[PDB]
Amino acid sequence: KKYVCVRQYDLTDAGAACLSSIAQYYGLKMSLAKIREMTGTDTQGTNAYGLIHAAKQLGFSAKGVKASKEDLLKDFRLPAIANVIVDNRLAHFVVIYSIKNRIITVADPGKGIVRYSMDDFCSIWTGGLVLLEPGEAFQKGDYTQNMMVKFAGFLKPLKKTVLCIFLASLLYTALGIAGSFYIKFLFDDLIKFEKLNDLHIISAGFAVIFLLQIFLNYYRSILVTKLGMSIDKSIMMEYYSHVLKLPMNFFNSRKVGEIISRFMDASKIRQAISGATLTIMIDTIMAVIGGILLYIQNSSLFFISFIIILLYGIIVTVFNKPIQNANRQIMEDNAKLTSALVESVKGIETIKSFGAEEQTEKSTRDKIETVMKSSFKEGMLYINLSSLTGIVAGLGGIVILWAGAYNVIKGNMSGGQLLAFNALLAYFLTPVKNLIDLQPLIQTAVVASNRLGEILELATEKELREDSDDFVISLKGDIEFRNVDFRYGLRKPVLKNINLTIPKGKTVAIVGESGSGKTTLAKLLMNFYSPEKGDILINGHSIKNISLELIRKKIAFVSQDVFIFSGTVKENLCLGNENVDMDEIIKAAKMANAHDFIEKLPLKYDTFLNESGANLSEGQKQRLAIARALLKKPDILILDEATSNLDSITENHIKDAIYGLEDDVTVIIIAHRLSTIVNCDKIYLLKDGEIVESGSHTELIALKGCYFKMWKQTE
Amino acid sequence: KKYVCVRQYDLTDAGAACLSSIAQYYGLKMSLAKIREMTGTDTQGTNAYGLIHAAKQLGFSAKGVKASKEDLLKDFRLPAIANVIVDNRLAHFVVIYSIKNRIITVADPGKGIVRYSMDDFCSIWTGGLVLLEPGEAFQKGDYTQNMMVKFAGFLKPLKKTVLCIFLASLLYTALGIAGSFYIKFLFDDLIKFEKLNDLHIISAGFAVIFLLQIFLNYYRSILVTKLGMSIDKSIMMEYYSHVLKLPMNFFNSRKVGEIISRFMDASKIRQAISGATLTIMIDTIMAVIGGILLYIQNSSLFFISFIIILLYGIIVTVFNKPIQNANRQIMEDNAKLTSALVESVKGIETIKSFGAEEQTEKSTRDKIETVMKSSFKEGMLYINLSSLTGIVAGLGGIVILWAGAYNVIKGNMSGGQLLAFNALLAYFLTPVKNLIDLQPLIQTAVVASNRLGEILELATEKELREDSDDFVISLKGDIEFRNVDFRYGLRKPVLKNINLTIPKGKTVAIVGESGSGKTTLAKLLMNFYSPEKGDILINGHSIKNISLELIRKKIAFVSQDVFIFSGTVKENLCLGNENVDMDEIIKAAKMANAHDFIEKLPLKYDTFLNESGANLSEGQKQRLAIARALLKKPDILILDEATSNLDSITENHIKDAIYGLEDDVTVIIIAHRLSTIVNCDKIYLLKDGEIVESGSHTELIALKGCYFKMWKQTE
Amino acid sequence: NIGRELTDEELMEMTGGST
Amino acid sequence: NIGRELTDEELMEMTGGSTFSIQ
Repeated sequence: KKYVCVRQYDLTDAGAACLSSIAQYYGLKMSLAKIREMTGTDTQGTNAYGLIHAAKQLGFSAKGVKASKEDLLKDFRLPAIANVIVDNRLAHFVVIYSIKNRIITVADPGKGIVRYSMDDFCSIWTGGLVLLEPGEAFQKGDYTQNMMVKFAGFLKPLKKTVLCIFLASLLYTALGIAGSFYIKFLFDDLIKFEKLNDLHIISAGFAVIFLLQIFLNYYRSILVTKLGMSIDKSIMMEYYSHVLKLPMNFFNSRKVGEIISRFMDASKIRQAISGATLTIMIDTIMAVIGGILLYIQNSSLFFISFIIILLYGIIVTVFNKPIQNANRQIMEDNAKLTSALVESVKGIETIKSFGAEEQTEKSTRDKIETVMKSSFKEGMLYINLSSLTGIVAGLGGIVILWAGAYNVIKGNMSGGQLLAFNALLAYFLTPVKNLIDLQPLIQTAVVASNRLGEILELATEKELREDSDDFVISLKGDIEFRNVDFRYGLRKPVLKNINLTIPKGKTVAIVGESGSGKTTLAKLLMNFYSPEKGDILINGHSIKNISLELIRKKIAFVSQDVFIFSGTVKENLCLGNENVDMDEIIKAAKMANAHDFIEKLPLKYDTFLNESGANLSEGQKQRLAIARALLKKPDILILDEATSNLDSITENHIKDAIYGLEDDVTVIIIAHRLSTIVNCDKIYLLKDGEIVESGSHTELIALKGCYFKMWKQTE
Repeated sequence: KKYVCVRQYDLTDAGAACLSSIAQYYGLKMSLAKIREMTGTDTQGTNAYGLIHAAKQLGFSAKGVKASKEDLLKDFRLPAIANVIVDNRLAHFVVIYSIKNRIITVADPGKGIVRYSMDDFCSIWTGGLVLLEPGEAFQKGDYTQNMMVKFAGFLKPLKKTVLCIFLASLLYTALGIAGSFYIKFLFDDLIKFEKLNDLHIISAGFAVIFLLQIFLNYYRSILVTKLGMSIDKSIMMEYYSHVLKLPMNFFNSRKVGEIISRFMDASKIRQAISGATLTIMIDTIMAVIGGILLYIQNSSLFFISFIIILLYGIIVTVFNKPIQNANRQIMEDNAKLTSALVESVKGIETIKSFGAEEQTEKSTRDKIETVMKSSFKEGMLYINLSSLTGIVAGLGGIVILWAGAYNVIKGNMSGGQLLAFNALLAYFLTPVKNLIDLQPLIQTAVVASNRLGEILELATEKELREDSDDFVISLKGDIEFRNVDFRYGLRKPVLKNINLTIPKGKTVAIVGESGSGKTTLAKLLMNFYSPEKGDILINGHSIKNISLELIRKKIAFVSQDVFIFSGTVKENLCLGNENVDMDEIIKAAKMANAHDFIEKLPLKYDTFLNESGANLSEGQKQRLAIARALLKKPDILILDEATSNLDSITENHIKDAIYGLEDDVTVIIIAHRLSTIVNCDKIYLLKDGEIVESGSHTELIALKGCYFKMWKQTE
Repeated sequence: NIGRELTDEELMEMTGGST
Repeated sequence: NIGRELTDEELMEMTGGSTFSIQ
């Protein structure tokens, strides 16, 4: 069995690639996005426990061993996963294949396969071994499908356009090969006998042929543009729609730019499928027709032209890898410089304050020098490639003219025939050049296709649920939690065994120490996530049995870190609910005290706002959030004062709103400050992911629990 | 006097460009960065008051007039500054030049010059007129210098390399023109008489000539790369160093990306000057030598080749503008899409919560369709340009072969002479093509050169000050403020008349309502800014007379929004002060309680920190800030609890540090929460940029002022 | 002049490149 | 096996490596 290495599509997924690589090595090909979901790859990174759990889930018998400096012991079956350190900067996971006498074979998912000297690797690695072995439950299979053929589906409806492009290209080629015989007719016939009338006619004939050729080129160029855009739009929009349908777990796992890189990826995959469809259709025939014509003209000169193509092929194929290696190394060194410049600019207050203007400059200079060195090495490789292609092309041209003249002198072919042959090389070399210059595009394309298709194969949020919505129409009732444990990924559980009881139409407060566990307990109640151990009952009915649509439509969640999308204030206020009458919006708007700042706007309701409400102050912003919430007319209203200032000008307006609710609807407040919640009915204290004590303020203070100590620590 | 329009180099500077444009129109050319500094262009935008003040400062007699729908009235000075609205989205400033019978000429600094119909403009504009007129004090001048000649200075030390490149290029051309006569010698001499020995010799001769030519190309290519990198490095580093030496005012005015855009265009400046210098040196001679050789060969065919170049010149020059217009329009429509995608992705919690998955998709699709439409229009213009260049080139080739054969038949030139002429076109058209394809690069280069050079001409922070440091060596003493007014730009003053008194070695607290004015009053004390009205006295000596170096080195400022640069913890802790012994660092480290989390880092002290201490906890990051501060061993320690959570686990460690100070050094705390500051000596209340009441907690509560109401509002 | 005058505040209210 | 075994916490302590890229 040959060594297999899985490449990193994202930056954070290191261990996922290693487990996938070993999984492939033993003969089980699985989608890397699914293994990413299994291992629980957070934005921080992958825990070895996460890898062991994911392995144990696949049926691999595996254990996490502390690295021993003596790893030369025979009975340590490979392949094994050992976490190295990349140049004393970040922790990294790498796959060990075979520890030889002194050389260690390591199929680094960051960069292909590499072999280190025992002493070197032993200096690099932390040492944290994960030993895996298949134990009956493991079964060989192929669960990934070829996504390149899946994305070919969008070429099915555009058959006419493809065929029209193919005919246009074919007829362009035919007029090209026909038009290239002008010099022959010129030198052999017309100039020899000195015919004028014929020359004047033939000149116009070839001129008209060329005018029809450039017209077909123009028509083809328009159709290939339209086809390209159409497939590009189709793929981009198909991907975007699928992402939105995925659960919050997907969005917690990955970063923002990590998701949008897929759009640029989508732009690159389209190019490859379009190129593959056209090039193969119009060049594999064009090259053959050209080659046949040349082989008919003269054998010797054709076999010289074949050698020119062969040598060009070899030079490009041998130079293809180092250029991509240098390119990657430049993009790394450039990314560090731009990161350093942003970091240096963001905190100039500090640099100025410490008078460190010299050191930061010296640091930046060293990072520029590094980029220049990397740039120069890539430049040198391009110059070397350019020069050698230059040599081949030029000597090819001269030696063909030499051999041609020799064959003409010997009386094998006529004079003009050589110039016609020299003309036809344009229609023989160009196709095969274009055909050879496609392999790097296809390789980076298949990468992109897999990178994108793996995300398109993920199970949407709607499909993960089965409901019984006709059985319970209303929400309104007592909300309770039973043994509700929760963990974000495969790390320490945020919430352990929890028991709650929220009676209908009472302002219940959840206070605590950890903001994460507090905000998590809200985000859980809406059923964004699902707790592994325990369950949550609304009105004596499991949330898992209620409609997702109704749940999210009937529950309002007011976070202090509110988001505002760039639009019109009026439209922005009632987003997601169209056919809403202004008469409601203005009634709701009053409750938040929108008007007061809304009237000072140029347009009352149609004022345009800056990205993330840049022109809007925090105090006004939240009122837009409350106005959004109260418009919903929900059964549960979940407030948040988490990661807040609490200026005490908004608290009055929150009280004005909470009084303004005027229904038997439940209000859940999550404010760390005890001064705000004293008036609430039941105050629940979240301590280390456990509800310790519950009840009214007076009772909790009277009992003298943890709440008493916190309240005495307050004032 | 012809109409003059100043272009926007940055996004925010609209009014600055309009005032500069009118200033130029009357005949006073001033650097736009200086006018930006005069008008006080904040990151938000330019206030009309700012423009009027800036105008009044230049000596222009000007007034702000509320727009009247009837603006067809004669006796209003033209031109005038009227603020329009761009498609009901953002507020924009535009320059009115001539209000004709119904057409209004408006030299839009966003996009060149445009003319609107009275009714249209009248619908677009808010209407806010600023009427300007020179009133004696105004004087015509030219205060900007040509920065393109300033940046040519970096080409002075690299004379040898330029001259070596020039000789290599000249000798390449010479061997090129010599090597292009092979086909003549082949068709005329060798093939006619059927000489073999001579053919075999001449073939090798031309082969060796080509091998020397490609070798000179290789050598030139290496030298032009080295020269390019060298000038690029020089300009980039020269700019970076100058930016750091500028005062905080410069960094408050502009954004981050706004500063690094100069770094990205430093490349295109260098690229343009370098390319333009070499092109003129090696092509203006190459084209002439080629042209002379052709004019010697045959006059008719040379004048045909001249027409081909002329027509190519006309087609490129007529198509140059619309392509750039389409390009700008694409970059706009693309920037909106990517912004919309980020906005849509950042708040998927909200979209999911509201079930607005359909609307956001429909919105995105409309933005993709817009980008596709813009892309298609630019594609169409490129296809049109490509096609017409195609027609000219091809018909040029055919008609030259036609005329050639005709001239050969008539017995004006020999056969091979035509093929030699066809070969020499390669060395005549290429230079003049390259020479004509330089005008767009030069124009965008001169823009960049001015954009960069304007920043390089700004007065550095050190030059704006005169000191007397030998008169006062120490800082330690009573800190007082006298009538200290302050305004960020030309807007409402943040601080009005202020009087303070901070006695040496007492923990004085500044509490208030506005966080901006509070943090501003600290940033002022360090002398980042300078107050217009009033002054600040340390130890009975004006801060303006003390050394900048000593001031910033002797004052520590601990902000809650602390910045951490990616490096080693140990190095990061003592940034700006090298030759610092670890024995101090570890003593300081203890005072912050660094150790407790420092020991648990993988490497004790050489842990590589993630970007802005992402891996490190907020609490952990603060302790590093205090450790950084206490390492300085300052005379004033300025704390901040502004835009904070105040978890109450850090307060203990702040008290541990403040007790650990153990000197007669002043501590200034700025905490909005009254519970923390009660123990302080003198509590100063900042109300609407005014100190209302000052003294001890007990006295302030006993007096029953604004503090009493705030304290009763607390608890 | 011959136009409707403005206050130094409303001169401070007019903005360019803002909303 | 024949190696120094670790607890389930120490498995949770080991972390994977990011890398730098275009943005």
